[PDB]
Amino acid sequence: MRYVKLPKENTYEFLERLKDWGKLYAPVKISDKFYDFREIDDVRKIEFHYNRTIMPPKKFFFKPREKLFEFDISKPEYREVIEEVEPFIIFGVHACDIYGLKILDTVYLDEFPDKYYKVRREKGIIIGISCMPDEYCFCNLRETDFADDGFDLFFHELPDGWLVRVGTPTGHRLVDKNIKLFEEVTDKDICAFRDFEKRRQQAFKYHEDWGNLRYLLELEMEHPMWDEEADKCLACGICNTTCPTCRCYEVQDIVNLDGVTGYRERRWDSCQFRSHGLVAGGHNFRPTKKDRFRNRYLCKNAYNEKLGLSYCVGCGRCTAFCPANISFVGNLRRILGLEENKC
Amino acid sequence: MRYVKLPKENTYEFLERLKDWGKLYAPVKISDKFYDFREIDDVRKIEFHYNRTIMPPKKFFFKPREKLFEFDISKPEYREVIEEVEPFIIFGVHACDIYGLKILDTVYLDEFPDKYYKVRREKGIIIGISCMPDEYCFCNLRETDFADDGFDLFFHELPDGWLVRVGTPTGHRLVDKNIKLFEEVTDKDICAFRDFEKRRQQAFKYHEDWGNLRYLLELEMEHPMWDEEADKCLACGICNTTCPTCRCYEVQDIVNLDGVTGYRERRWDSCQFRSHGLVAGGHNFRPTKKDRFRNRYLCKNAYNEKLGLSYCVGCGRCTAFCPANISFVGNLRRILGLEENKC
Amino acid sequence: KVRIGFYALTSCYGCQLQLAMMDELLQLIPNAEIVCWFMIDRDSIEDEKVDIAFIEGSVSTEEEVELVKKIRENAKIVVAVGACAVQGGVQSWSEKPLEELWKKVYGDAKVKFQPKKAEPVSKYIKVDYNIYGCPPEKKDFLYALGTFLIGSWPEDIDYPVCLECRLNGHPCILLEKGEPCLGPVTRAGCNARCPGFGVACIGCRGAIGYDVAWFDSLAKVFKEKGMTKEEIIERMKMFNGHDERVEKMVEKIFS
Amino acid sequence: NDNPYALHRVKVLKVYSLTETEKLFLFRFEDPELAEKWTFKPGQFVQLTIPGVGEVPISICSSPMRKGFFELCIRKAGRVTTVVHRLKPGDTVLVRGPYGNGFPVDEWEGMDLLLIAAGLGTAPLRSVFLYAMDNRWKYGNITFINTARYGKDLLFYKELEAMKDLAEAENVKIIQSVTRDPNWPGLKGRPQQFIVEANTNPKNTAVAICGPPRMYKSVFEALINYGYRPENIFVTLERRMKCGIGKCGHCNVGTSTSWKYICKDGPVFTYFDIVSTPGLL
Amino acid sequence: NDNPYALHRVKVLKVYSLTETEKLFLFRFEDPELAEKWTFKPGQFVQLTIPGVGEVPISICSSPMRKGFFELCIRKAGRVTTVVHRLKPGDTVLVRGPYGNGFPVDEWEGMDLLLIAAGLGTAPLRSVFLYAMDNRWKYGNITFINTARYGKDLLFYKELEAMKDLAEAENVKIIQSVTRDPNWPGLKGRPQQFIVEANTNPKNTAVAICGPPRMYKSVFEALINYGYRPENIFVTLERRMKCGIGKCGHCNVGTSTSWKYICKDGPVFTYFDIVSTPGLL
Ligand SMILES: Cc1cc2nc3c(=O)[nH]c(=O)nc-3n(C[C@H](O)[C@H](O)[C@H](O)COP(=O)(O)OP(=O)(O)OC[C@H]3O[C@@H](n4cnc5c(N)ncnc54)[C@H](O)[C@@H]3O)c2cc1C
Ligand SMILES: Cc1cc2nc3c(=O)[nH]c(=O)nc-3n(C[C@H](O)[C@H](O)[C@H](O)COP(=O)(O)OP(=O)(O)OC[C@H]3O[C@@H](n4cnc5c(N)ncnc54)[C@H](O)[C@@H]3O)c2cc1C
Ligand code: SF4
Ligand code: SF4
Ligand code: SF4
Ligand code: SF4
Ligand code: SF4
Ligand code: SF4
Ligand code: SF4
Ligand code: SF4
Ligand code: SF4
Ligand code: SF4
Ligand code: SF4
Ligand code: FES
Ligand code: FES
Repeated sequence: MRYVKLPKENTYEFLERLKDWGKLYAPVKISDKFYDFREIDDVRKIEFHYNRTIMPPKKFFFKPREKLFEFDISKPEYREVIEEVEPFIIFGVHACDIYGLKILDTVYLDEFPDKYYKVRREKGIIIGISCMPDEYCFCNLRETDFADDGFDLFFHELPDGWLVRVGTPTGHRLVDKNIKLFEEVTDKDICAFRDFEKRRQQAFKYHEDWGNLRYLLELEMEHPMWDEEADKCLACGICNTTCPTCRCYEVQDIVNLDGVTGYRERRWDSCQFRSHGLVAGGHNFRPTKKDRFRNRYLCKNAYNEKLGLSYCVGCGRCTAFCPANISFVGNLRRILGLEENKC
Repeated sequence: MRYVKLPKENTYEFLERLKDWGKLYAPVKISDKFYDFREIDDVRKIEFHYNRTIMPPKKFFFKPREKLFEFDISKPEYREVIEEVEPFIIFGVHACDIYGLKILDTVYLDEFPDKYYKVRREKGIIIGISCMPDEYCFCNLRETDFADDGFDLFFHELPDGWLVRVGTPTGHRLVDKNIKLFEEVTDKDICAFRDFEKRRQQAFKYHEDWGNLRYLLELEMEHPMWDEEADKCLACGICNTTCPTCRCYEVQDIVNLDGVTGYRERRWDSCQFRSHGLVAGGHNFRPTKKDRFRNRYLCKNAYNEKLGLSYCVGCGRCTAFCPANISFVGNLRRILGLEENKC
Repeated sequence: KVRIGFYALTSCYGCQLQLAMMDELLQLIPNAEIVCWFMIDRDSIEDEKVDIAFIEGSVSTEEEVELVKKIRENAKIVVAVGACAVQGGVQSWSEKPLEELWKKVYGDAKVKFQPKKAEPVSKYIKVDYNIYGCPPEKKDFLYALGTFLIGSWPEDIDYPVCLECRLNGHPCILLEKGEPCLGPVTRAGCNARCPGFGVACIGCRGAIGYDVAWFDSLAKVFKEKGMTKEEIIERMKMFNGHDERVEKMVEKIFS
Repeated sequence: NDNPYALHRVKVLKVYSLTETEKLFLFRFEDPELAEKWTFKPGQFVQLTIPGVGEVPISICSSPMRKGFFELCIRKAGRVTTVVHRLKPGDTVLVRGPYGNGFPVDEWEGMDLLLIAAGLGTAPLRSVFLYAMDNRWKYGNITFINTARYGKDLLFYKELEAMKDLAEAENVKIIQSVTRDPNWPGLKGRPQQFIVEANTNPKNTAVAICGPPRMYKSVFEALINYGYRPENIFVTLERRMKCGIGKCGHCNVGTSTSWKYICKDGPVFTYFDIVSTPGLL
Repeated sequence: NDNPYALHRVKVLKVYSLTETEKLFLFRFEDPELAEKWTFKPGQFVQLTIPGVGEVPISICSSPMRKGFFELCIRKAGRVTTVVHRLKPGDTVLVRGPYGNGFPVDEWEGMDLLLIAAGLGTAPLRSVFLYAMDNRWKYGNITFINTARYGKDLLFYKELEAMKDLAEAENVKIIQSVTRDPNWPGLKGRPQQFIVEANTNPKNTAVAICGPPRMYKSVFEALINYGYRPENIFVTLERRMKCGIGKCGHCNVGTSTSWKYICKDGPVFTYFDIVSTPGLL
């Protein structure tokens, strides 16, 4: 891959020339300390250094509220409502978010390729940015700190600019078209990039191995910690609706006033809601609140053999955005015994 | 996965009853401090605790010296020499070796399945043992410390016996046939297993995150450390012939004394040998010794997207069995900067 | 054509007006016939047998009691619309006796008719399906009316307002400023109007049924922000006033 | 074309009122191109879609050799099922393709089969029984045990009792027993009480079980106590499904060690899978 | 059948002494089923095997439409190829199936092609030239530039000069030039300087290059200086090969970031792959 140096006086110029290609989605301020991917109109409002987004970048490919079909009851037919989408450039995707998008690609493009997801994944440019760990981020524990594939551009921050790793095609096209604004890297910036990476690795709050969580979690399925934390839990589904790797959704039918026209709607549904695991006769396969809580923990602590990564990418959205401040990493380390160590 | 406990007074009984299934390949001593996978007849000579084997367990599937075909020039025909192999049970495969076998499965069973490798991988039972890190193992750096799939029985050592994890129907049948010798685990042994795993994690010599070695390796291709270590290198290929994840080999034609009796022989070949990258006209694509040294380092530091693991599993055979005592992890950390700290 | 009747109890007529503010009501005329919508129709028959009865308003009169009993006798499927008809609404917020309220408001004056303490419709007659809200969302009206016209019935919703608050992307009030937002315990369908506009939810659609309304954890997180037990209890029961579960759930966490 | 959620049109040919709470339906796709090529494995389910109501899964209970036709035994226990029950022959319904892996009938050849059905789960076992009967040459003696609990709820009781003489002629022991009907003039006892009288040789027997998982433990214990091979036991379990293509996430079973999904790792499971991960039952 | 190292028997129908250092051969498989069912993509190489000596890779240089026949231009520069050079017509050798990814001819429809061949690499470019000639309707005007260094080293010079008059009537400007020898009565200069005369429109041109990689940098600079699109540039590189199915490990190209293997990731590469992975040249 080619390393192209972008001096800081040309970053906004490159973003303006990037807006020529298509719509730009970058993290902007929405509240006092909340970030979200909003569509860019004025480039100066983009916050380059942001902790995390309130919604993961999966909303562009796995839309939060999507109309699958519109139907007519008479002569029963379902018409798929799919619209052509121009190539959009998602600027400011963390490494953890990039791995989450890869995981959702392995979930949604496997065996049966979802058309709605594929049509939006084939026309998107992911630009990765080197994050800085705050008090919640633990992407090193789940091994999502650095990525090799999935990004067409990687903006690695430098003291005197931005180091751009192209990595993939069409990144070459963008860089070659705007090569007037770009420069060439030498050891001067390489040493600074290495020092920044060393500082980033050293700044993580947690540093321990999590090899045997998937095995030990089954031995301690009936821990009193589950009961206590579930009774502390509010069952609002925020930990899943903001999660980047939750594939679950709920399909509902809406029929108009005429009684002959309607549409089918898809939205994200969490485990905490009652009707996620319900069958006929009022039987629920995770009836109690602790049952659904443990189901979420076990499911996020599963193993994806396609790429060897656990479905949790360590973004920290679940622990940060939980109203009850239930620590995911604290609970999971207490499963290991780093907090109690009774046996 | 079921957890079945084997008390230490029944371990040799289980090995004897396992010899009923087929041939047993266990680590036995060949010299004062060298271990190898020799076919075992008397169970008492098996060393349960051993650092590493001189040859990786790939010799059972990827045989060292294998005859591919026997041919006859008159009426030109190649007859594949494949013999039926009874199901053999490989006892004592460490986690790093298990991941090496998985990597070789990805290499040799992708797109074009190698018949010789597949016929031997189908009829083999892998038994994993929780080894203890000596002053060479760095499996945690490459993330090959705990195995999820590939093994049938996982012998985790316990103070009162051996904890057997079963992850396949073959292992289930094997355990259930001799369930008389087996017991059931409770928290008493689970806590001991937890303590043993904690000690194993804490006993590693190296603990650092090898995140950006692949990218930084290309930036420092011109390092003088390459020249110095290459001039120290002896070019004997021990680091590759003992490596568990080296897929390279050499194909040679041997013709009998008169007319028509040939065999095509396949043997493991290394980068350091001159004729590994030679083309016509005396042109070599890695002519100098440092070129082949760097080629080996870069190739072992490649990325396998099918598994997410670098091809090196961190077994430490290359750094331990090197006669010149050229460190591998030392050189890599010199490139990474944890050993030099210059720029 | 399905025979549909809208019977008005003591209410602000917000539910009927919202049903009138949607332009899709023009398409309901071809597909169904209205027997009792007095605010819209004058020739309405107040005692005709109907198929689906949309009851609006709370029960605060003996005349309303006999009216809702007549509705139950003269209707197959009875639909309670709005918080007033589903859980008593804001008309049942005060726990003081009816005589106390009468003395406070009207003093010693006497009227010919007989008043009554406000109660939900579920206390007198068996309601089958509900359309939650205050006023119910036009989405809910469309959904319930269309499902009834098909020949099936809408399902009870168990997801909180936080679902639409997190889908739309509105910032969380509770995690940011700690205001008393009743999101995690009140059913969705309003598309997070209040947290979208920056005001805390006030239980606009009522507490989640099927015993999946964990008031204890929400009371705990309100207490961690500094609210007193009585303040939290008063913040709840604004629209969930006649819910016997809330007091026990809060006193459990404040035991 | 490439849309995985896409459906196909199918019309109900004949309705058959099976019992009070169940009904049997006959289907044939409107498109001849789909009808001439549609095929399935015994055990795979179909995402039946009523327009404007919802999508529900029903296991196919027909013979795969009969191309262009299949049967769905549906019970009215909820909203979509209540709407389905009102569907008359000669009406339209959207049906999605087969999903999941059926019973391993391809690996089964010649060995004796113990098909033990309990409660509602008779439909996949009815399908495998019809498949085995349509190719009776490549199988040994088979025993089909269908059980219920209210007596009248013996699904396909008339069809089995009509074929009872021919089954006994063809080395087939079909047994129907009730669990909570002492007054019913028939066989009383649990399915475990009747699998002890199985004609199948335990050394060379494959077993298929379906129905409520609360009797799964008892039937497993009874089968393993008689020397039947645990490597040849296969069951079917149901969870909530809304997609059938592995993206809904509702049908999640197992633990962190083995987190199976039924639409892709079933619904036909294995005995060591059942006992390996607790919580499947 | 499933053996990946399996070979097929083939008879050399006719030998043709192309030059002093190269020789052209015509092949046809002995098995009629293999002969009729065989096919390949323009650019895929073949593992020619002399019994008792070894296996060598030679790129196919024939039109894939002509089933059952292919040509291999081989030069004698070592042991196996010296043994090959003594093969008389009608003799039998062993050959393995086509390997690697050929030139993207299927995506090259409707635009002009610039085929620049240097040295030995004319054979795959000859194959794509013949494929384009046999499918002239799918392609626009083409320019086949074949170059050498000693005048007599021009491969297929007689065939190209014979077709030159006819090719000029089909918007085909085939150009031949030498680099070192001035005594040859013909075009002189490096292959780069003759691409300024190319008739292909740079906005809508795909370019294929083959031969020695030392001139690759110069030809890349010349192509990019004339406005030709870098996204439509494809080259061929050779390394040591002994298996062709990804297990030999000898044909490794690139760095740790991009470690390609030619038999699976080529042998036809892309311009951005070449410039983003140093060491390929
Ligand atoms: C693999 C499989 C095979 C089945 N085979 C048969 C069969 O052969 N015969 C038969 O009579 N029934 C069968 N069922 C059960 C049948 O699918 C349910 O009775 C039906 O889905 C009830 O839907 P409902 O809308 O009426 O229930 P509601 O509770 O009103 O709806 C809940 C929704 O959950 C989903 N769901 C998925 N699985 C179930 C389930 N087991 N129970 C309830 N809801 C479920 C549906 O989308 C359903 O609409 C099968 C179920 C599964 C999972
Ligand atoms: C993809 C590809 C396409 C080729 N196409 C042609 C073509 O169209 N025409 C042509 O004349 N030649 C072509 N060659 C070159 C030809 O294959 C070699 O000259 C041949 O392998 C020489 O074998 P040798 O035993 O005489 O060389 P030696 O050096 O004596 O043997 C070394 C061995 O290395 C292997 N090998 C693989 N690639 C090469 C290579 N490039 N050079 C040398 N050995 C190699 C062979 O098994 C060979 O036997 C091609 C090579 C490659 C890799
Ligand atoms: S967890 Fe890591 S990758 Fe994710 S936002 Fe935080 S720093 Fe970035
Ligand atoms: S965000 Fe916290 S309180 Fe809400 S459901 Fe998740 S764990 Fe429970
Ligand atoms: S945690 Fe819950 S919502 Fe998220 S993927 Fe797992 S089952 Fe689905
Ligand atoms: S479980 Fe929590 S930390 Fe893990 S991916 Fe989901 S939101 Fe992020
Ligand atoms: S690297 Fe050492 S400690 Fe790690 S699995 Fe291999 S042998 Fe065991
Ligand atoms: S073992 Fe050591 S001396 Fe021998 S080739 Fe390898 S690095 Fe060189
Ligand atoms: S290090 Fe050398 S011998 Fe080992 S796989 Fe790589 S190229 Fe082959
Ligand atoms: S490179 Fe060395 S440490 Fe890595 S797998 Fe090979 S022998 Fe083991
Ligand atoms: S439910 Fe709400 S909108 Fe309707 S009448 Fe009562 S207070 Fe007004
Ligand atoms: S603002 Fe209110 S409704 Fe929105 S997420 Fe927070 S608690 Fe839920
Ligand atoms: S957010 Fe709460 S108060 Fe506001 S409209 Fe919705 S339910 Fe009513
Ligand atoms: S069937 Fe949808 S996720 Fe399993
Ligand atoms: S051709 Fe054998 S490894 Fe590439």
